Amino acid sequence: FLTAVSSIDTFLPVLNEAKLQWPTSALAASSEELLGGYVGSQFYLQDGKYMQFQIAGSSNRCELRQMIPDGGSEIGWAVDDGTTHTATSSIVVPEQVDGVEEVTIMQIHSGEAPQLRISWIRSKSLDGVAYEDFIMSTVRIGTGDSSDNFVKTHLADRTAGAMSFQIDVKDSKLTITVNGNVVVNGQDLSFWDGTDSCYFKAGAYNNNPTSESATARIKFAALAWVDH
Repeated sequence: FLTAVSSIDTFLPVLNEAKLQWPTSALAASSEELLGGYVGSQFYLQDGKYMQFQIAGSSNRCELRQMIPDGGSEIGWAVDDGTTHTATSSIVVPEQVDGVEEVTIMQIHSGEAPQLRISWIRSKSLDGVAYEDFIMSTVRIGTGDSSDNFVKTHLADRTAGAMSFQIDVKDSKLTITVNGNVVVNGQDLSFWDGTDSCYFKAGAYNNNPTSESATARIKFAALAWVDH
């Protein structure tokens, strides 16, 4: 059978601080439900150790959304609140099925927009360099959809093995570390000063697939939100 992620202890700390959105942002299961054995094809314990997310369809998701711990409501923090907000993970990104083109695996999001997406991307050119099968950051420095609103960075090429991530926000600046290596340091987030509705997300958010049936699949070996 499909084993529930909460059947082992590894992910209980983060499940106590998250709700699960699936298959859209409007349909969710509570932290209490996650700790209480929530399971399905979209979210189950794979290989006895991975919190595996699976989703098909354009702009569908299976994604954890940060919550106040111990049954609390939605969290909202600010990039300039003085606190350090940190999300860490260890992720196995398997080879993706044909038709899956981009999968957002971690975010900083607010009430109205994504400050940061970390995504696996099948193919994209950045600053006149074509990359394939890679991990990218997209940071919003504005609210519009023209390219000047974003800073996009090649972080790493996808590996067969687990890849660690750390996202740190402090004093309106962002640092991203991948496999222990800094890949973005001190990126400005001050456009978002005063936005007090920010929160972390992680899982699988399927962006711009070429087939509605192709299932994105992301395996988390570890995930944590922490505050300092």
